[PDB]
Amino acid sequence: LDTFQGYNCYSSALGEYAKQKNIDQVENIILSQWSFFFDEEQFYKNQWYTGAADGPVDVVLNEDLRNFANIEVLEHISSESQAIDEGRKVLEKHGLQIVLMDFYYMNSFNWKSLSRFNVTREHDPAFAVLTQINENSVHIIDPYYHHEENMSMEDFIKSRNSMTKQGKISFNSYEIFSNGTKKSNIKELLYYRFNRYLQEKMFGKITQFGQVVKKQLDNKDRKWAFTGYNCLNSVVYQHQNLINLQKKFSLEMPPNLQELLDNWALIRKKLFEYYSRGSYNTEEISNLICKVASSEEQFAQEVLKVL
Repeated sequence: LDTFQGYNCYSSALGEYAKQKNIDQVENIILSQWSFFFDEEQFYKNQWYTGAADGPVDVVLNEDLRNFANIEVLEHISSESQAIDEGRKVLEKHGLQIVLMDFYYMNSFNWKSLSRFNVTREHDPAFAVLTQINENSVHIIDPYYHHEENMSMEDFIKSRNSMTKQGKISFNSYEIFSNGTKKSNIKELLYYRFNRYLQEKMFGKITQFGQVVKKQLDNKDRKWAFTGYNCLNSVVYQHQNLINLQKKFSLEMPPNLQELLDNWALIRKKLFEYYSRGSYNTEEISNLICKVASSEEQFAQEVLKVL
């Protein structure tokens, strides 16, 4: 499908809704995001430990939407008794509902496309856009993986009341609400993001990630490298989103943005090859990560000068 990518599952679903429903500011606020996080405690629990933002809900993006556009994302929790009824209300009014779903019941990405046939089923939370409720089935879009699927009403309910690695889903839905919006120019959005990036030393978290990778030289459990590969797609998307902004608004950018994207793509490739091919190149992957950290710090400083 040709769905709004965003930079993660949450921002994808928000931007897809906002695009289809013609809600102003949301898309540009998502596409202008510039962030990196690392959590060493999440690393050793093999939870989602790095990338653009923590999840499943991107609280920093919710703060940005509130601060820049006065847009609130309201969390609706429901019971099995009311969840579908409320769904039918939301569909017959707005046409779409953003739902939290157990990805275990969603076949969004084909791992066989990357020659990975041992497709481990995991109870992870993800965001879908509900488009149709029938008697014995529903239709949902996964805008992050550009996938649609039809799901039995039984499986849809299971996916929305499921215990996951990140806690129990309770028919959670997300409403994009605004009682008095505001307009932000794309330069203002980027200026704030890149100032915040440097002030919070988010480049420093790339260094920390690289240091922890270095120390996995004796770790027989390579699951961290698979988790990392998936986590870092969010950073690649942010890089591509900024290139797409540069084109659209004819912005002044430092000249090595494509080079930075290519570096992140190479890091992802080496992490996936390490996970699956059983190489002993944790030092190589560590050095690429620590190098891109320095380059991202310089890039962020240069953006503020030329923007």
